[PDB]
Amino acid sequence: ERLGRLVDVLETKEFGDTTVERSVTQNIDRTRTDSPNNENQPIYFSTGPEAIAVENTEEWERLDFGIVAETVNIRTTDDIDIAFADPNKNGPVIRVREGESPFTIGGDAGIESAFIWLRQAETASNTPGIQIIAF
Amino acid sequence: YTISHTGGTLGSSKVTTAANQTSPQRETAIIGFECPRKFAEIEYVGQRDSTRFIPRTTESITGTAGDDTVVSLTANIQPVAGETAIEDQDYPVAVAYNVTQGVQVDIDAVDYAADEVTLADNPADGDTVKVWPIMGDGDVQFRLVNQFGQEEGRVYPWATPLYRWHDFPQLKRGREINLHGSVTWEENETVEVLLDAPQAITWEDSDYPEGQYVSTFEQDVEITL
Amino acid sequence: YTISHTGGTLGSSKVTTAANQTSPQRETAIIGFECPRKFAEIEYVGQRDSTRFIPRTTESITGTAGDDTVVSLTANIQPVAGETAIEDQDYPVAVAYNVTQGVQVDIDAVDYAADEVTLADNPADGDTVKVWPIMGDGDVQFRLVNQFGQEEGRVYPWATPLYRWHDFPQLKRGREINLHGSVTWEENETVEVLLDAPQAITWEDSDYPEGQYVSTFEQDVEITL
Amino acid sequence: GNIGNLSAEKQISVYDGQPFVDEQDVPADDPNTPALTIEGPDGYVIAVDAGTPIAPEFRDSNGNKLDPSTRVIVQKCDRQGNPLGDGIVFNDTLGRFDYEQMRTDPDFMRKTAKSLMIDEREIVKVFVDIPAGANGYDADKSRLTLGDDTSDFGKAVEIVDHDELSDAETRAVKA
Amino acid sequence: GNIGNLSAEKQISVYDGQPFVDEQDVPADDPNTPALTIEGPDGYVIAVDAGTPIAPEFRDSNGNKLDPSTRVIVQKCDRQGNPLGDGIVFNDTLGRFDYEQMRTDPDFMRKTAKSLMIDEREIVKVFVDIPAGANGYDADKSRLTLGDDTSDFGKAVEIVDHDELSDAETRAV
Repeated sequence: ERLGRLVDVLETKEFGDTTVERSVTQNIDRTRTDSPNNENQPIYFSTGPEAIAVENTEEWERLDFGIVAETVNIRTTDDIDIAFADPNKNGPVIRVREGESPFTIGGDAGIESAFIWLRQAETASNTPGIQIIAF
Repeated sequence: YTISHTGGTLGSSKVTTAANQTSPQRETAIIGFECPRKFAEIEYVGQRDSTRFIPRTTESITGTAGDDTVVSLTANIQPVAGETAIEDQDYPVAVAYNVTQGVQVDIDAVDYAADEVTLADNPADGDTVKVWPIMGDGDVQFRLVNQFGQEEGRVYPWATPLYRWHDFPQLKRGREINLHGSVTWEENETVEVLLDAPQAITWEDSDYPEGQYVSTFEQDVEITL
Repeated sequence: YTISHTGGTLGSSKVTTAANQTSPQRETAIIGFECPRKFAEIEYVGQRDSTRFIPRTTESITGTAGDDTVVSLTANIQPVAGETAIEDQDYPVAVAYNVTQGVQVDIDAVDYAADEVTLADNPADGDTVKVWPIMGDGDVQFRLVNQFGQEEGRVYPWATPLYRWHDFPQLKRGREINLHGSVTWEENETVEVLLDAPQAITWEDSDYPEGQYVSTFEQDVEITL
Repeated sequence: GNIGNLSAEKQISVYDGQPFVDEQDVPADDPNTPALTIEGPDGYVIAVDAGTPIAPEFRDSNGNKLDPSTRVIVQKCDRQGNPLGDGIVFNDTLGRFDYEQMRTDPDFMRKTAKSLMIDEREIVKVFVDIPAGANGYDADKSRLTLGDDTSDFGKAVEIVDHDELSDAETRAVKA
Repeated sequence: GNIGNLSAEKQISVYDGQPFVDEQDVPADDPNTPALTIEGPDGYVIAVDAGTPIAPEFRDSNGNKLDPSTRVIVQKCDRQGNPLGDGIVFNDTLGRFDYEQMRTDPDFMRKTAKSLMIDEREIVKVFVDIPAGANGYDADKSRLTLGDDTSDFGKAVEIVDHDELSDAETRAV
């Protein structure tokens, strides 16, 4: 009966860094503070320094990270519509406009997110912006 | 996890394109169904998924004394759903318009062998009248163009009689027009409906009274989301 | 032991009753079917035994020069099993009578949009006409009433709209109305049919040409002996 | 003096004038605006099996029909008023439609594809994609019909009060 | 962006513009001429079963329906242009056909009574037994439809290519 507890053991469950054949060398290397080995560094997504020259208005445009994200930050000029998981599916949407920028979401609240979809919200000039991530 | 949609004259977008053909009988394009990024794929299967086509051409004449009959219309007229009465059709068959007066002419009677008609009104001299009858015979087929402006292939390239799209009660169950073959779009790619038959075809001619669109192509299809 | 009978406008005996409603809108008790000493019990079953109900009302006008058209008749003039031409219908939407002439009248033209009609003979200045169009909108249902003059309950109480009876070919099987619920009379007891509408029902108008009963209510039922 | 006992799955049809519905006149070519807006009845539940007819009596102000090229769409919504893209049941035209027997002949009953089940506060909308030349939508003079309960044909529409863990699973409509 | 492939059993219907039958205008007492000379397609074989509709849209040079007393027959033939006696599927009249609904409604559709198969040089012939009074025949204003590839009602025609063992057993008539 204790084999249930064995399979329930937590080394194989909720480990923060997902373990796939982690050499102890690599585990050691990821926590150094001397020089940038290939696991020294984090990973994230951005687009800067320059903003985007979006011109769509109707059909949603995608953006894709290499991760699951946990917090997002946006810096915009005027006006856009934003979402996660649209539109073929019955997904939601958010509208964002100036005076609300810089936008931000994700506490350590529990977002899991990979894909973002963008659309020029009407009621503005051709006025898109900039999209930033942290895990 | 699919559903049944219609792809039509305008439909799901305005990437869609309508255009004409040539008078040299030369099998050209007519309509471009380009798929958008909203969707993922589109599935058309003839023998399962119905289709409809009201094609309709243009001719032009001058009025004068005795011009009550519209002459040989250069188009194979049929009885709409077998019945010939203008009123009992599921939809009309030809309509004409006197432009100088700016007036419809609803019709008295029809000639189905000679493909002619005769009306209520005798327009005047130096006066312009235009007619839009349903196109009759012809041969069409579906083509598939990639996003690269270049063909992959066709979809059961057996021509269909152009007149069949009038033949049955288009709406009634069991009597719906279909075709053969099957096909699967991709995201930005395009299907293109192609045509050849002895005369031009028209759309969007402003002086037509019944609707902004003289003629249409509709197709019930299946969609992934 | 059981049989099948019909309850009707006159039924198995003249203990039946019929009366009209008000001009403001309220459920009034239109028609009452009371049971005799001849029988022992009665039953009526929705979804098994059908029911027919032809309502019609009364309006009237005085004549003058140019009064070919009759105005909106304070009701929505529906079709008749979805049909438009009076000749083609299971019954008229509209009947007319010139009482000064003392004759029946027939109809020229109709306009369901503006709920108006237009007649053959322009009647004279001071001429008198009565008209019987169908009842417009309203709701209708049943009620039980005991020997004590007291209610006992309604029957599948979803009050049915009026127009639905006019919208079907009530004779045609499948399209025949079947209401719902069940009921069982007793000897000295009554059932009632009730109605709310913006117009006044009529029966037994002497000046009506087609028969002595402009409107009817009939029902297939089941009897013991 | 009995009246008898009933069931839960009442069988109906649906139209414009019922008091859980909103008509709304429409301009030329604004598809986003909703012509007809069903909301749930606040406590019951609606169910529409598939293979289910429609009889839209759509016309103009001047009594005539609209353009045959028009597109009627019936679409499921959120509990607020937004569309959903998915969960559409119908997208077809009016030139294929005929009004004088659209609720009589099943062979004239043009029908649905998907089933559908609506809860307490949910919304369904109708949308009308039109050209610019048309004369719009006069909802006083146009109407709609959907199902029938007196016949045995098409398929009537189901309505119920609440039956328990069937409801617990029906509430899994949530995204 | 695939199209999807097919079966050999191409489910279709027939008509006149398909240039593997030739239409021929006829007199009013020419029973033996094929109005339709249905040559084998030179590359395919055709198959039909009992229960197959016919749409005999035979009209005159003014669009009038021909005489209902006319009889219509369709039969398998040799390769040299000569029938076979056996191989009959249909023998009836035009009066059993209601042109505004002959190809629309079920009960106004008459159907076959046998099997049928046709090779690449075989011939089928439709024959039209007219009395003299009629105005013969015209094809330019007329057509036909055998089978129905559009409805739940009726059936369709199976045109096929060469499929080895099946084709061997087929040529083994």
